[PDB]
Amino acid sequence: FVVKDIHFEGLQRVAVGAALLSMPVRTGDTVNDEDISNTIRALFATGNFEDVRVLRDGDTLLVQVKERPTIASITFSGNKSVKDDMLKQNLEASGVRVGESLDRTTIADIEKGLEDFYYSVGKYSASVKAVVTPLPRNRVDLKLVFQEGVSAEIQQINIVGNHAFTTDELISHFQLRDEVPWWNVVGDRKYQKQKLAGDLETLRSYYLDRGYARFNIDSTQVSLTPDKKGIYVTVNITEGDQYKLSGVEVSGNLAGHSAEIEQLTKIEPGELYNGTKVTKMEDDIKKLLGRYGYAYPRVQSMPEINDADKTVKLRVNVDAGNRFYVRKIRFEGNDTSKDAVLRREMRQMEGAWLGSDLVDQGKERLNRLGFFETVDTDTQRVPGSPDQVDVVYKVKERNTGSFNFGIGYGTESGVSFQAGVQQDNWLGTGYAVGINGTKNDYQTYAELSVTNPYFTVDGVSLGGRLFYNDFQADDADLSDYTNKSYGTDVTLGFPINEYNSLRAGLGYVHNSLSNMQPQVAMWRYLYSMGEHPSTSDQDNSFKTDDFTFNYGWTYNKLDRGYFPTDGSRVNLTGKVTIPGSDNEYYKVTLDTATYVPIDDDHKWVVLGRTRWGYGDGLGGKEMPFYENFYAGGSSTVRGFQSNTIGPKAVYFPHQASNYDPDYDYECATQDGAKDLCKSDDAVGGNAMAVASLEFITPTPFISDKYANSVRTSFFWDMGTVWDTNWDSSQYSGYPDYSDPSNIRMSAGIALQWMSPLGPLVFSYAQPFKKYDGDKAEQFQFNI
Amino acid sequence: EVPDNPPNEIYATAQQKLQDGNWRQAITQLEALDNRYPFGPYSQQVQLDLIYAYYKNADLPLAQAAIDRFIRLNPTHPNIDYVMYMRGLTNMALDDSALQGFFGVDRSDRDPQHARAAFSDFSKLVRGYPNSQYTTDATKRLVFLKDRLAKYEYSVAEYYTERGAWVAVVNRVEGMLRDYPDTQATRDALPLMENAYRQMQMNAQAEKVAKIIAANSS
Amino acid sequence: ERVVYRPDINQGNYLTANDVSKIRVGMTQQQVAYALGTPLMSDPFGTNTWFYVFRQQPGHEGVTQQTLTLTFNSSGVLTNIDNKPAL
Amino acid sequence: CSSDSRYKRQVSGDEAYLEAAPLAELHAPAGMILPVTSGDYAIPVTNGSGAVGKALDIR
Amino acid sequence: LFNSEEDVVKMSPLPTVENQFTPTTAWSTSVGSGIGNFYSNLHPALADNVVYAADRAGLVKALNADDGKEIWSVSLAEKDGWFSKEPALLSGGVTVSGGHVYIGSEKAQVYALNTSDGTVAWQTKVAGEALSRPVVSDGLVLIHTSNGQLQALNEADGAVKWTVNLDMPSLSLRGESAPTTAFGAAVVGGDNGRVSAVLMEQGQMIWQQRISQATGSTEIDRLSDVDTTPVVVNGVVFALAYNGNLTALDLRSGQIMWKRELGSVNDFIVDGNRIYLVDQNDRVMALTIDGGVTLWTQSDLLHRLLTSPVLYNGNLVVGDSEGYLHWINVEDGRFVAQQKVDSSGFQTEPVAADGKLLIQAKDGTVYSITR
Repeated sequence: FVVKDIHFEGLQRVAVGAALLSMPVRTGDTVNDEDISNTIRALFATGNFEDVRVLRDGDTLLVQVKERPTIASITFSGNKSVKDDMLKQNLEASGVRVGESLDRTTIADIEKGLEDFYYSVGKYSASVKAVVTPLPRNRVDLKLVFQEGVSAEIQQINIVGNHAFTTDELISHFQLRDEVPWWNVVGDRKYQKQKLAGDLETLRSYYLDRGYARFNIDSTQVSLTPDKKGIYVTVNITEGDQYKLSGVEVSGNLAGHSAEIEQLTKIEPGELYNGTKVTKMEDDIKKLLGRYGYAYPRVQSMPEINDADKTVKLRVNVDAGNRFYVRKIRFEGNDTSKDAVLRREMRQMEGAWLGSDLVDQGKERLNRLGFFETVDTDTQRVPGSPDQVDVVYKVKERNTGSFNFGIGYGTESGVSFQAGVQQDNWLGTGYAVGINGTKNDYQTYAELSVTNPYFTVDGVSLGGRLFYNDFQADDADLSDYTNKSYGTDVTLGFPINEYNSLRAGLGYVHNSLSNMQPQVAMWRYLYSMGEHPSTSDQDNSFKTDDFTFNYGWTYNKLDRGYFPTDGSRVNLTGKVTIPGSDNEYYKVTLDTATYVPIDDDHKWVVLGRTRWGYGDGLGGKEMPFYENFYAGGSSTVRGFQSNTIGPKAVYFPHQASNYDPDYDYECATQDGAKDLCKSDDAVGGNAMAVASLEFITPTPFISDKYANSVRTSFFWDMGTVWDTNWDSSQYSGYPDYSDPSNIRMSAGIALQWMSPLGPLVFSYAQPFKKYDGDKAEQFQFNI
Repeated sequence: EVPDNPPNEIYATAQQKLQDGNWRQAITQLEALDNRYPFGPYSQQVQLDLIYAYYKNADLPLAQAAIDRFIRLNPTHPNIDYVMYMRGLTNMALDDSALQGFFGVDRSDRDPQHARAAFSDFSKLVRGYPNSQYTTDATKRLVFLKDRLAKYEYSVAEYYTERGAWVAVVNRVEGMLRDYPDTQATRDALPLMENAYRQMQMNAQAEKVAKIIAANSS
Repeated sequence: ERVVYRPDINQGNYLTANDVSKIRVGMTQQQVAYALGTPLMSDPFGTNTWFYVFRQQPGHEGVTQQTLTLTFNSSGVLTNIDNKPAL
Repeated sequence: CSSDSRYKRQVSGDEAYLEAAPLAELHAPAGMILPVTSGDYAIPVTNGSGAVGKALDIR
Repeated sequence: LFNSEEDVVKMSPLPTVENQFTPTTAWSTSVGSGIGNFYSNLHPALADNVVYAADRAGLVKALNADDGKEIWSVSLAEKDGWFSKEPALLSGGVTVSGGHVYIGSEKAQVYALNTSDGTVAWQTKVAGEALSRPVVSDGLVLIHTSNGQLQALNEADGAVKWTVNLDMPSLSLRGESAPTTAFGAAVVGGDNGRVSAVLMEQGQMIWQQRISQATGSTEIDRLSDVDTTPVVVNGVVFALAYNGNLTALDLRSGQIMWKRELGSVNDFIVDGNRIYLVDQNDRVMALTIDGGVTLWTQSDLLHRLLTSPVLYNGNLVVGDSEGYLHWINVEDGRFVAQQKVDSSGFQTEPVAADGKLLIQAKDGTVYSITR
């Protein structure tokens, strides 16, 4: 038989000739009867074929191929805890996908491997069902059906072969925690065998640091308990009969740094053996050779553990590289920002040896940038001389720009609005700008604030800030409050150390006032100014041009500038006036933000954020009352309303405010509530002491791809603001804030939502105890 | 959209939503063209239409995958002259993009990451298709591509001159030297290495560069 | 400059006193490269000339330098161990 | 609806690589000519014809 | 939590309740945290007219098997060590052989408790804790421990006759092998779905016989706990693999007389030719000794928490951890009696000894049961 025409029935995805080339007999080949049977099976090697019916019409082949080509979908059901993509990964493991050579032969092999995946989760009690369901003309859906009964969880740990160390402390070392009580509720549960291997070394290192240098685990027997959850485990170990680290005989290619190496091998010969201490001490040498240029710090040891005196003797074999490994460096991930601003955010120089710290310290400054997503690097040994290691600084950069809200009259009550936004290095050019301002009937505020943080290459921070507050509090655009204020702030950044940094500047504020309120803290300041207008009216004006002198200093050994987790940065700042200022005073402050890891894996970190401030007159004067200290609302004692926490002044007996309006803005005025009415708003003190203690809380229910830059945190919020210049005779029948004990109280949670134009901090705080004159909005939305 | 239909009905709506400007639909057409029929007769032209639907909808890595797809679907195709140019034209556009261009802010000292990728593909075009209609285009891209890498590498030799790692000056300048002779920025880097030499007391080696400056005065 | 604090500028790829002793006039580039490696700067258009220069700046004071140039012949056989100090 | 500012929103792009120009090439004297080109900085300069820049067709 | 964590599969609590011979308890003598909900092969026996009972974290009792009132009690809650007042922790059963109560404990340790008082007539630590109950026999304390070791200690002082390895597990493939003695050989099951015979003289392998599937590429469930123990009809060994595959096989050679590689069985008894058994779904069948000829079957027990079944009061008796006892028609499969005498329920082997039918429940402990 020799075929004149092969009949190729049933072809969708594979070609006709791709079938024909898969045929061992082509149209015109010498055809054998087993080759027809080989035409059956070698067509089945396409994998897209259900049936291949190679018949011949005498010799004329008719090959009725029935097909299982492209699987036109894959569907899932019953996998509540299990991602379908992980199951799709098992399909990717079993070589099947949407649009693939369908194989109904591997259905149970999928479901076994699904269960063997459901094994490797830490279950087995689960149903698995791949259902092959057809799709157009030969295509298919793979429907996946799951009835997940129960996982496996830490139940029991049997340790036999231990001779000293109590398994209760060992489970306390391990992550085999299996107790969350009902009235003593603590911790969590739920076994995984990948934790188990680390839990084996959590035993082992714990024996290694004790002296057990003959410690081995004999065997381990984890119970296949007849319940499809039960994980009991018998481990057999050989305790290790504690040894003494009793001498270091470090040698090798010590590169002439042997004495410095001997400082890293300053040991006690004879104390209980600690190979973990031995382990890190090698890495000190690897840092030491890393310090001295040697990026090949081959430092291996031999703990000659002497079992006759039950001791250890420490051979350490050392090899260094060469010094000048830092040949050049590369910088990557600055497709929108400047390269050289990152390069000047670095400490190791090319044309030098390896300073092992300086790449990291430069990366630490780049970690202290906070305009990044990732701080990492790639440190490529370029092959050649042992002075060729180039360093790709692979880094990723983060979001830019963030508007600040608080705007609104409905956009219907006149032309009145609020702005405010940041520029965030100005697109990575090198100019962080933050600008706000608001023009209403009640104000016209202007502000800009820009830095050239690298005005010179050291980090001279050319921080230019301006303002123009035409604050025009409206009763007739007069008679409530007038103050047009304007001026600048040019303040400069100073290198002090490489984590220490000074600030100093000067200030222009020309306030220009009219129709001034009767409340005493103004007037006690007004009389401290020596200016004594009439307080029964708001007829009173003030023109001042205070020329002050700014100063400050910053510490910097906290991690990040956008998502920190460990360390602190001290923010000392203050102001004082000059001979020539229109008021002689000062104002000093300090603000703290410590990051102390509760969990040192940083799923729980203490965030102690406190605020201090003090300012008074330099003598014969006072600090201005607008420089008094406030809290509440969005502050670190929140759940309040803004400027509600602090001292509370009283209007002097008052009349028309140059016509206080008919029963509006009552200020002991003629139009309602005359003759020593009181101001229950936080007029502020000359002393500030406010704080927030926040605690990093993990979010498990969120896709942690973006919840990793979401920081949810709990707090209590408490604080006191008061005036040391406060009177107890004109606030005798009023809130006295001469006392420091004016302590507010609040508590709650904040939610920093990571949005693509900056994170969004929204917080519900609840004022537990609120002192004199506090006013509250418990639900505050912030940036 | 557009399920297992006539492929030309998928293809007409593909060419229509291309000409509609519904590239996001035309992508979804040309996908559903090849989601059902990746064996269509214009399935390579689908990839030429996909990148056309990708690039006009600004989908450079989706174009770049379709560029890779056009290679993996047809590595012998003559319309790689589009696609290898498009491989550059993705990577020319994939490299840098910001709104600071109206202010004249240069992004040639930004990272030339896909510019280095477009340095390959535009050159792989004018190697692989040295005759194509895209070839006269891509060569002139490579003219600025080495010159974008000039002001990239010029920006750091200045920094090392500001740093004072004078070995790191001459490394960037010799890298500016040993790649592009055609840049004035290297001839402006010409005193810098020479100054770095003069700071390293290689005044004589700098005077070697000073006659190069004398030769590169014109 | 009325500022006494300056963050210190450093630069290696130099020779120590031990490094100059490893080589002498006659040794090839390789012989020097077996002794010293290859420097991070050589003579690009001239002969084999191996530039190993120290540089360091202290705070408010004058910058230190130890340039040690290894001028070979074209064969690389060492011809000149050109040490150059600061200033 | 936009004065000097291009209504019906869009995103910024680039074609200036063709729109650019080369600069001055080296002319270094004898003994002072290091080799000054590596890799595809040697441009495979081929001008088999066809349109350039925005004039170039797109299939 | 209450309306959120929900995802379960099938189970039957108690279908087919009967009381045709109305079952009772012969006495009730609840001991404490006895067998426990915890899975362990400590389980009672009945001998000497004494309910030698136990708590697995506390008191090891002895109770007069007339009323279960106390003969003695001691506590093997070990009071000191590196763990310092650890509980009783018993891995092997209450093997009361002679004047000792041999119990493999979860200290990998085997206490022989003197039956007169409960003093440890000897103790000896073994390689691994007792995966199977101590088959104290022929001077040997033959134990399949957790590591697949057959140890043999002296049953008079714990003098170790040997310790040989059995068919290994992969993680801990809890194939209760319970090393019997037949034809002068220490005949013993497996963990990998195998079975063997080793010598009763020194643990010298007569033959090792792989039967059927285990964990790894032909994997079986975490529920698989299958007692691979030989029930040797001396020429023909009847034993299980770890996936519960029934097998008639030789004792001299282990050559398979026949095997049910169709059985996936948990509990099994060979009652002449009436192989009564409990499958993975707690489903009951009566097979023959030629193969798998179903003499009768039962799904009245189906998806239960069954014990081993026992012929007592003319019926197949079996408890469950649901606290139900089940007198099964040995003619066919039906409940002839059902007794819920506990709710903590049963996983012990019911001890049809001293004329009684002794069970220790989990924590609603020791009951003697009759009809």
